[PDB]
Amino acid sequence: SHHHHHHGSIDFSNAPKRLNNKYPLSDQKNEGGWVLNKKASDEFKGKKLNEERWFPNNPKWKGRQPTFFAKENTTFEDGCCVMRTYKPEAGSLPEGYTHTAGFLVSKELFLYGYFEARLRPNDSPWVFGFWMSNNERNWWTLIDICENCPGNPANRHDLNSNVHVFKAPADKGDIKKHINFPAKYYIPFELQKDFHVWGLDWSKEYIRLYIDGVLYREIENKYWHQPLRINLNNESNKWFGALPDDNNMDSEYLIDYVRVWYKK
Ligand SMILES: [Ca+2]
Ligand SMILES: [Cl-]
Repeated sequence: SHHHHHHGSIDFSNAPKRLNNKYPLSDQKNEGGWVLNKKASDEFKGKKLNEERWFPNNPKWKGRQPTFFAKENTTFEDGCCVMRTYKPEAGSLPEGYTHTAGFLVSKELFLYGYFEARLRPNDSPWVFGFWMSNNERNWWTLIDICENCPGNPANRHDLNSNVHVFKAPADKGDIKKHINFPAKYYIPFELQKDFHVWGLDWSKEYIRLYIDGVLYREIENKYWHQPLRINLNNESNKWFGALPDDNNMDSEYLIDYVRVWYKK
């Protein structure tokens, strides 16, 4: 029912005001005792990718057909990482692929902390994503902080969330079949119009998901105790109606920053 079901609406009347760029938007006074991770955080200034911090594509996933991840689709302009979608000449991509999109993967691994990103969605039928994942030694889990396609006009007022356990050994959940727990919420604004701030407070006890500083989901952390990498990308997905449109593929997915904090 997650295609139709808005569990609730998200109220922004009491959303926190921006006071500083040093702590999470949901905790601007730092009641949680955060320290900024200066290795992993990226304000995306300048003109070139920091390839010491990020892989320029996804070395382990070519992409969901028909969209193929490519390095050239990611540039850096006006203090933002900019991801675009292209359609190369016919026959240029491997079989089944027709368009290209950007993808960045963190070289650092993380387990627990605060993770925040300021994103301006692309107004095109490509899912835009800020998420975390690891598939390692028969343990494969994923936290889908942001996986949305407001570029499909039918999804403009949706805010999705999901967490996945693709596989887990006997002592870490004993999961042999993929399981996930999606939930959608209603937001009063069209998502693709402006920048918005996605936040994740990830602890051994809970996964807490925030939008523009407002808590909108709490999950009991029963399975997500595996170190994960940060992923930023565009991709195709028929479930969101996110299939290429040659007459609407000129938009830009903008990432202003990615910030990471640790405790103590
Ligand atoms: Ca920036
Ligand atoms: Cl902001």
